[PDB]
Amino acid sequence: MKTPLTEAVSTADSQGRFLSSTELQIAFGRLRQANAGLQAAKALTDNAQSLVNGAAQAVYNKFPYTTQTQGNNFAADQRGKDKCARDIGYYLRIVTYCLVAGGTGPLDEYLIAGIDEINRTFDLSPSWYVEALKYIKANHGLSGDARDEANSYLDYAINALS
Amino acid sequence: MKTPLTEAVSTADSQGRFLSSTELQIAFGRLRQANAGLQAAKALTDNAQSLVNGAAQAVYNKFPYTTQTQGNNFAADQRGKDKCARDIGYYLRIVTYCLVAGGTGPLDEYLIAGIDEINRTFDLSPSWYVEALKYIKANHGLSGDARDEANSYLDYAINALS
Amino acid sequence: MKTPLTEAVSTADSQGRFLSSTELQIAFGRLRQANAGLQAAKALTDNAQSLVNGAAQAVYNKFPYTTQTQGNNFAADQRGKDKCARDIGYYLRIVTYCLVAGGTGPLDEYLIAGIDEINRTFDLSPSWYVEALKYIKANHGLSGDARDEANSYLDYAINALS
Amino acid sequence: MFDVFTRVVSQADARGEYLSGSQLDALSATVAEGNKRIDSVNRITGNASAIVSNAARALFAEQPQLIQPGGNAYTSRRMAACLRDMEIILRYVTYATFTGDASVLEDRCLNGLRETYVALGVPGASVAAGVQKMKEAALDIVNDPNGITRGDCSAIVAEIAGYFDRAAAAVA
Amino acid sequence: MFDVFTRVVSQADARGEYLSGSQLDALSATVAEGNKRIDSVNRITGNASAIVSNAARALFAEQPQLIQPGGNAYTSRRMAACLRDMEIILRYVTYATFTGDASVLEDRCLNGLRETYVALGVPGASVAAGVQKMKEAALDIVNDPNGITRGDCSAIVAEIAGYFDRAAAAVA
Amino acid sequence: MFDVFTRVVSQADARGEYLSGSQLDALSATVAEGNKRIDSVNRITGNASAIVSNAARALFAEQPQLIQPGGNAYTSRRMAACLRDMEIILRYVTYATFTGDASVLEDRCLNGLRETYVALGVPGASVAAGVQKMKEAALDIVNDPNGITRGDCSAIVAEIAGYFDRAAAAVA
Amino acid sequence: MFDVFTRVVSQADARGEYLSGSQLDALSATVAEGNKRIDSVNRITGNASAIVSNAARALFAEQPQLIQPGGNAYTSRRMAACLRDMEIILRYVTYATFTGDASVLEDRCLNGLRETYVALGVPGASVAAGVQKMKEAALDIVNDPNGITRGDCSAIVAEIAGYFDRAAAAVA
Amino acid sequence: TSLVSAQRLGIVAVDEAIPLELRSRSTEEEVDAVILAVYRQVLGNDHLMSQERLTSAESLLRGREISVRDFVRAVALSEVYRQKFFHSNPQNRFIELNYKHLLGRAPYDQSEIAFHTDLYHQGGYEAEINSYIDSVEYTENFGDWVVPYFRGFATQRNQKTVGFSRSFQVYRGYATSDRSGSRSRLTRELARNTASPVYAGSTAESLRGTSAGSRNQMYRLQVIQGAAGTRVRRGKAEYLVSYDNLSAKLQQINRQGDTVTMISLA
Amino acid sequence: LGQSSLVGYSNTQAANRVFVYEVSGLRQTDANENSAHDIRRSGSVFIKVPYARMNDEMRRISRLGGTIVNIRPY
Ligand SMILES: *[C@@H](C)[C@H]1/C(=C/c2[nH]c(/C=C3N=C(/C=C4\NC(=O)C(CC)=C4C)C(C)=C\3CCC(=O)O)c(CCC(=O)O)c2C)NC(=O)[C@@H]1C
Ligand SMILES: *[C@@H](C)[C@H]1/C(=C/c2[nH]c(/C=C3N=C(/C=C4\NC(=O)C(CC)=C4C)C(C)=C\3CCC(=O)O)c(CCC(=O)O)c2C)NC(=O)[C@@H]1C
Ligand SMILES: *[C@@H](C)[C@H]1/C(=C/c2[nH]c(/C=C3N=C(/C=C4\NC(=O)C(CC)=C4C)C(C)=C\3CCC(=O)O)c(CCC(=O)O)c2C)NC(=O)[C@@H]1C
Ligand SMILES: *[C@@H](C)[C@H]1/C(=C/c2[nH]c(/C=C3N=C(/C=C4\NC(=O)C(CC)=C4C)C(C)=C\3CCC(=O)O)c(CCC(=O)O)c2C)NC(=O)[C@@H]1C
Ligand SMILES: *[C@H](C)[C@H]1/C(=C/c2[nH]c(/C=C3N=C(/C=C4\NC(=O)C(CC)=C4C)C(C)=C\3CCC(=O)O)c(CCC(=O)O)c2C)NC(=O)[C@@H]1C
Ligand SMILES: *[C@H](C)[C@H]1/C(=C/c2[nH]c(/C=C3N=C(/C=C4\NC(=O)C(CC)=C4C)C(C)=C\3CCC(=O)O)c(CCC(=O)O)c2C)NC(=O)[C@@H]1C
Ligand SMILES: *[C@H](C)[C@H]1/C(=C/c2[nH]c(/C=C3N=C(/C=C4\NC(=O)C(CC)=C4C)C(C)=C\3CCC(=O)O)c(CCC(=O)O)c2C)NC(=O)[C@@H]1C
Ligand SMILES: *[C@H](C)[C@H]1/C(=C/c2[nH]c(/C=C3N=C(/C=C4\NC(=O)C(CC)=C4C)C(C)=C\3CCC(=O)O)c(CCC(=O)O)c2C)NC(=O)[C@@H]1C
Ligand SMILES: *[C@H](C)[C@H]1/C(=C/c2[nH]c(/C=C3N=C(/C=C4\NC(=O)C(CC)=C4C)C(C)=C\3CCC(=O)O)c(CCC(=O)O)c2C)NC(=O)[C@@H]1C
Ligand SMILES: *[C@H](C)[C@H]1/C(=C/c2[nH]c(/C=C3N=C(/C=C4\NC(=O)C(CC)=C4C)C(C)=C\3CCC(=O)O)c(CCC(=O)O)c2C)NC(=O)[C@@H]1C
Ligand SMILES: *[C@H](C)[C@H]1/C(=C/c2[nH]c(/C=C3N=C(/C=C4\NC(=O)C(CC)=C4C)C(C)=C\3CCC(=O)O)c(CCC(=O)O)c2C)NC(=O)[C@@H]1C
Ligand SMILES: *[C@H](C)[C@H]1/C(=C/c2[nH]c(/C=C3N=C(/C=C4\NC(=O)C(CC)=C4C)C(C)=C\3CCC(=O)O)c(CCC(=O)O)c2C)NC(=O)[C@@H]1C
Repeated sequence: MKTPLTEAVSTADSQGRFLSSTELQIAFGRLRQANAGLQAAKALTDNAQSLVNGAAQAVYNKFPYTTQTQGNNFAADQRGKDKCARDIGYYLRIVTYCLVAGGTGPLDEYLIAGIDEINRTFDLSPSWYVEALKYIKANHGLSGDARDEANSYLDYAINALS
Repeated sequence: MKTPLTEAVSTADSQGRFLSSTELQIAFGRLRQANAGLQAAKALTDNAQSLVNGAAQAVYNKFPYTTQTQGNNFAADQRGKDKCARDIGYYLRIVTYCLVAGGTGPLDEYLIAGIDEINRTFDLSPSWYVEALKYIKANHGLSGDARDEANSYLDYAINALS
Repeated sequence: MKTPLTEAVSTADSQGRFLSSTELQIAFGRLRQANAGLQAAKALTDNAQSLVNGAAQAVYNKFPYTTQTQGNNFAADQRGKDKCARDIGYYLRIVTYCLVAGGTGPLDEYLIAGIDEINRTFDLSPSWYVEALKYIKANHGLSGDARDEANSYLDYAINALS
Repeated sequence: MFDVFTRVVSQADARGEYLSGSQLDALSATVAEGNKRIDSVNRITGNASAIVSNAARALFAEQPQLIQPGGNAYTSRRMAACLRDMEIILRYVTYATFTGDASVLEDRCLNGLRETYVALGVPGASVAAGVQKMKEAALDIVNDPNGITRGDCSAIVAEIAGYFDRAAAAVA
Repeated sequence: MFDVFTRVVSQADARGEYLSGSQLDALSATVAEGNKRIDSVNRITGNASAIVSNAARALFAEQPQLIQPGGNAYTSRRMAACLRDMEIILRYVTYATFTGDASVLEDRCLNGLRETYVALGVPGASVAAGVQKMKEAALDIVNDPNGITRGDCSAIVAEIAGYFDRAAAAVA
Repeated sequence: MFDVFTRVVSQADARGEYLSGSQLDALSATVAEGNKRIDSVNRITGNASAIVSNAARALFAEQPQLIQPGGNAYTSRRMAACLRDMEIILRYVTYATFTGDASVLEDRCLNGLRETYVALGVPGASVAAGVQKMKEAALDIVNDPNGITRGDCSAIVAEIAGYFDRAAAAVA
Repeated sequence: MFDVFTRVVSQADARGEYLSGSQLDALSATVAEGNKRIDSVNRITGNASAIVSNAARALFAEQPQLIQPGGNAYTSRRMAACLRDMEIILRYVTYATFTGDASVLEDRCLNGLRETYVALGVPGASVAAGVQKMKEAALDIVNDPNGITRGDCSAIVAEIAGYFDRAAAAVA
Repeated sequence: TSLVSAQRLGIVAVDEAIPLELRSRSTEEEVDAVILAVYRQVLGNDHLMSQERLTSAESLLRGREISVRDFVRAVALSEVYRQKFFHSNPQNRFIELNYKHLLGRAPYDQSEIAFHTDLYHQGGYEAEINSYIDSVEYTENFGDWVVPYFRGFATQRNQKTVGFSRSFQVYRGYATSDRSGSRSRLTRELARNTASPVYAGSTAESLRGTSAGSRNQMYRLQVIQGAAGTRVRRGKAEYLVSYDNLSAKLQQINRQGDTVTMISLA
Repeated sequence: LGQSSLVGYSNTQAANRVFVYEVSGLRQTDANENSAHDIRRSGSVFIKVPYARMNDEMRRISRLGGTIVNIRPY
């Protein structure tokens, strides 16, 4: 999992070196960020139910056929809506992990690695989840460094799906 | 040349990755550090001749035989004293580079790599330079982060010699 | 391209071996198939426009939002409808190459390798193309060996897309 | 590679000189632009896929010879290689922006790239045209005043554009 | 590499066209020749050792300077390397016959062989002569009317001769 | 490899839960200690060569069988290896201190170290004694109150002692 | 590589003839000189560090620009490399002396060395000067009459001097 | 390692091996030696039949048309390598063979297995083989001109300690080969990120005295056990039993439902 | 020569292409500080590369400070 602290050691270790000022600076950079990330995680967590519900609704509005067409990959029944809300919940939850971890590591490990195969195997449009992530970006109400770091992870996912 | 910024890009490049929040945090940690390093660089530069002259004399005091014994590797004549002051000047100047760069890179590139072969070939004792670097740690009059970063580079050089 | 004859030689060459009875049987297997493949190619070629037009309309019928939604990736304007027909024409034309060559070689080389990246980048649903390929399977009118080989290539593409 | 700080160091060591007060002050002025530099890097990165694909769509619309049968970007494999190259070049431009020095772009991306395209028959001039469209999209992204502390980024933007120009010239 | 079929495909794809009726019929004509093609590959392959060994003896008899001390085919390693090269060329000619296209022979065996022999000091002209002797024996073997369903193999024999000529022309 | 933050994250994901309020606040507390952590890492690193050579000297003085002829740290090659190992362990201890999690030390350095030393015939008990010696010196160095903003480093000191203990336990 | 013997054999084989009686006699004279050749190799080898370090010291004193900041032998890595090259050349000179043929020196040391230095910006003329100083000290060491059975070594000294001159010319 | 340990572990010959480099203007003998060394290393020391040699690739190397690294890759991609190590082996056995043959080490962690299984599933055999030879690890240890050699018995930068212990599972002695497919001895310890005791050379030996039965032989049974009788104190156990009691011990272990992981003479 | 072996087993038109890289200036850097083998030539060295490995070799050279001075089709 990529985070500033694990990347610092991995690099130092691959070089067979003690940590130096360069890695200490990496740690300071982590500290400057960490509290804002933790607050971002808390703010997203508290609002998660509303964020997840609004995102699924946003996807259904942008892609009405998903709630009208029969098929295992669509949300025309409650089964599909539950799957969809669950998936969006996964994205949001793992994004909170990235804010806690201070890096995309959690997205890389838990969500992004393999998502292309899943979306093709089960015929899920990546554009659906892009729209959900857009919604969360607009409605999470963060500001400052919390908004910037949270948006970086949301954009990282959007870019991986795009 | 190990610095936070280059190491950040080196790591991302080896992964074929755009820069992410992890690397941005590395940048902030650099920005938090840079001004103290630049101030440390200035203070050391302005006091360079004093620091170098004192460090040289400290070596002569600690190792009196280096001013009494004949031989190319010693400082019994003006030739050897000049060489010796030059060497100490190299350590101090390059240390200032490390403070400017924000990492050991300049010490690694310009001085540390191959130092053992030179000292063995020309029969120069690492202990002489350790003493010189200890003097500089004891007399540069730095405080706070300037002192912390500067001592790390001096200690880095000492450790490489030990 | 991957075809019975080139694969036979490629394998033989890697072993530094003259062609043996095993490769001759591969050639006989190709001959058994060639005429039916050439007949399938001519039949698909002659009805190319009808197949391509029909397949394109089949996609529109099954995915009506493609002709109703504004966007670079959709066929709501003449531009997209022309892109779409071109694309379906590509699938059809390259499939005829496979029948001529006697393998998936042409599909692999010209269409399939990289198709995942194209569809992701340009937000094209692979389900669209699967539907177009199914239409072609249902309307090419082949029978016997010609039908079996053609459908294997259509299914090969379908499997690649899902 | 070099960054903005080590570029100055290497020049000073070649002369055997401490950095002057003017050089330290200039690097201190570099530090003061640091946050804007990070913002520009972050903004380009968060829009990487859109920058590339939009630039690619516009390129192929301007130059339909590239995608018609027989064109250099025809077939999925070549199209994907083309998109990949656009992404690569943008990635290394962000690297140069992040380090504040062109060396990573020149040493690791543009090194032998003109020769690669000639040997392959990639039309280097069309690559340059593509890079230009990514430059124009990227700068507007960096310059967007919405949702960010307001300030003057024209210096960083100018530096970014030079990295795009250097990449464009390297192939064209 | 191309075979007879994919050679036409690649050209058609480059133009974005379906194969014409004329092209398909040409390919159908090739199919009709398939059994003769297979027999010719089998016959050359079954006699490969004799074709090489007889061709080499005949070449060293006409060109004794090759096998005198200091000659290019002198010492066991060079003689063995020379015999290997003859068998390699014959092998790739049978690949080309089998595929019905010269690309395997040209891409893998011949392209660069002239330059390689020049650097080694291998006499390219003598190699061509040996290729000629293998060609003559190989064509006689293909044409042997005994033990095979009688028919006209003139077209396949002309193609095989062309492949030998490419090989000969590529060394000298 | 885990750090203090990702260790908690990984457990949360396995449970399918967001981090609770208290878990985030515990992480806030870890952030509050970050400066002390960095200082500890910086101090051990800065004294690395002395910590190893002092601990090494003391070990061989207490256990002269190690350096006697025929001993396991006798001859230059084995002495060098032994000194290298002490530095290796110290280096991985500082890594664990820096990350706030033992994974780097356990996965990369300690796992298989016992089997390695048993296989080689390196006396693990002796290695453990050396680690204990480095432990005490490092903590004294970390705990030195001179030249540093005064505060309470008891928690960090305990954590670092823990990592040293893991290494001592591992090698026997 | 060749040695003094296999050099004659290889020429003989290309002509397909036995070594003449005078060629065998000449090799016998070479054998009669074997002990002096061994002594010279041993003497240079025994003093290799001194030969290298003294010549290097003499070179930098004669050519101060090399070691000024920005000079080619400035920085430890470059100085280290420079000292290594001196030793490599001296080592290969002794190899040639040991074998009695220059082929080892030319093939494994000097081949490509001028191009290497030109590409690196190493001053080849300064290298040649350092090789001259090594040559001078080596021949004095080889001719040192003390502690060795007395005899005339002028032939071997000339042969060695040639190898040094070969090295110096290859770079300058 | 040093004589004192290498002698016990049966790796003296590995320690004294010298990397073999193909130099400019090499002789015919030196090329021959290099070709032999590549075959020994990449094919895991099988007896190589003359019919299996890569005639053409050998010629190109000898002609300096391709580098040593190219020739290693030619052999790794050959049908000989495939038949020996791929077509009859499970994937994880195939992967550790590639690590031994091409990088001269044992796999460090389960994620290496996962990476290479994914790569094979994605790009097939050629992409899998090329990953080893094109890797940073290959280029920095052997470059283009040095034949690969076993490295697992020496401390490498950026290795895991368990690489040393695991080396003894994939390197079984000088007079051995990877010829019989089979399963990996590393599966469990990779999957669970653990290590196993090194029983190699003469380290498997244990004292007999008067307690080793009629044949004076002890067998070492390594088991994984649980409490499904007397209390179980360790989930991993070893038993030393004489030949005469070996059947009884197996039956005891079997009756308890415990798993035998390894048995060998002691 | 070399194409027969350099081009792998892909049997693709794209992969059936070899290019001769001319590289110069390969020298010691921090990138190859740990490299276990010696650099023998810093002048022009020529490297045959199949199309399928052009990305890798270009990255390897560039990561090692080498300059790609020319690339020629085989
Ligand atoms: C040109 C690039 C645009 C612009 C930039 C700009 N940014 C700031 C200030 C800040 N930007 C950041 C950035 C981040 N904070 C984070 O936590 C992260 C996520 C990892 C990022 C990328 C920060 C920390 C600051 C400083 C605090 C602040 O908000 O002021 C400025 C102000 C000047 C300064 O350099 O500090 C400017 C000008 N502004 C524009 O108008 C351009 C469109
Ligand atoms: C010119 C090449 C000579 C020639 C050839 C020739 N062959 C056939 C017909 C056949 N040859 C085969 C070959 C094989 N059958 C096998 O099982 C194998 C072993 C693996 C081989 C090589 C076959 C199957 C046929 C068809 C059936 C038959 O027995 O004839 C012909 C007839 C035309 C045709 O296309 O079939 C010809 C002309 N004939 C000559 O006179 C040349 C000297
Ligand atoms: C136990 C570890 C000892 C101890 C530590 C301690 N340190 C601080 C505060 C700071 N320490 C640093 C460290 C650095 N600044 C740099 O620029 C670098 C070089 C890369 C380093 C290593 C910093 C930045 C701070 C904050 C500013 C300050 O100077 O105070 C504290 C104070 C509490 C805090 O959390 O910051 C403490 C307690 N103090 C002791 O007495 C122990 C022996
Ligand atoms: C010019 C080179 C100087 C010189 C040389 C010289 N040496 C000998 C004779 C011998 N030298 C040796 C050498 C060795 N014996 C050993 O055991 C080893 C250690 C591995 C070495 C290097 C030997 C064996 C001999 C033969 C016995 C003897 O001592 O005579 C000679 C004498 C003639 C001869 O060719 O043997 C000479 C001339 N003599 C000088 O004056 C030069 C300074
Ligand atoms: C001073 C503490 C003691 C001392 C010094 C001394 N040094 C030399 C010679 C050299 N010193 C260096 C060192 C460097 N060169 C570099 O480029 C750098 C890195 C930037 C360093 C650190 C080198 C390479 C040499 C040899 C070449 C040269 O002379 O420049 C000498 C003379 C040795 C000789 O044989 O000429 C001396 C005297 N000597 C003492 O006694 C002091 C206590
Ligand atoms: C039709 C089923 C649906 C559809 C099609 C559509 N496609 C594009 C754009 C492209 N199509 C391709 C495909 C290929 N290019 C090739 O070379 C080959 C292999 C021979 C294939 C299969 C590509 C690469 C593109 C992008 C580049 C280009 O435009 O040429 C578009 C436009 C996308 C855009 O952003 O411009 C469209 C509309 N769209 C629908 O809605 C149909 C259901
Ligand atoms: C897109 C706008 C244009 C285009 C591109 C195109 N490029 C290639 C092939 C290659 N491009 C590169 C370049 C790089 N690879 C790297 O790793 C980096 C440095 C990190 C760079 C700059 C390389 C090396 C290749 C060849 C190797 C490979 O593709 O894997 C192609 C394919 C050409 C072919 O014949 O296959 C294409 C299509 N083509 C256009 O028409 C656009 C103008
Ligand atoms: C025999 C009729 C003539 C002859 C041949 C000869 N060739 C060589 C050396 C080489 N031949 C090749 C050619 C190839 N190698 C391959 O793998 C392939 C397929 C891609 C071909 C076409 C090569 C590469 C070499 C050089 C490397 C090697 O020796 O194997 C020699 C040896 C020359 C020498 O050893 O110096 C010889 C003798 N020589 C004659 O005189 C005949 C006219
Ligand atoms: C004598 C010339 C000067 C001197 C010696 C001295 N040596 C040490 C310590 C060590 N010496 C060695 C050397 C070896 N160990 C080996 O196994 C072998 C190879 C067979 C050798 C050559 C080692 C490894 C040590 C360190 C460990 C040990 O104590 O054995 C010391 C003490 C250093 C210390 O810190 O304890 C001393 C004093 N010192 C002088 O002043 C003499 C001029
Ligand atoms: C010193 C306190 C004791 C001692 C040490 C000793 N160790 C070895 C050999 C090895 N040590 C290791 C350990 C590691 N290698 C790694 O890469 C890592 C970090 C990831 C570790 C922890 C290994 C693997 C070896 C074996 C391989 C190698 O030696 O390179 C020796 C050498 C034994 C021999 O016979 O050569 C020694 C001497 N010995 C003592 O007596 C001290 C108690
Ligand atoms: C010293 C008298 C002069 C000098 C030397 C110098 N050389 C290099 C770098 C290299 N030298 C070589 C030469 C060889 N490598 C070999 O393996 C062999 C054959 C066995 C030879 C002859 C090479 C290949 C290099 C480059 C790679 C490497 O350094 O290992 C340098 C360093 C150049 C740089 O920029 O780092 C130097 C300084 N320089 C002087 O000024 C003296 C005149
Ligand atoms: C002959 C008297 C008996 C016999 C032998 C036999 N051995 C093998 C296979 C191998 N033999 C070895 C042995 C060595 N390889 C080495 O490198 C060394 C020296 C360090 C030795 C001693 C090896 C490693 C193998 C396996 C590898 C390989 O076979 O290539 C076989 C072949 C078995 C098979 O084909 O499966 C045979 C037949 N067999 C008898 O019946 C005789 C009693």
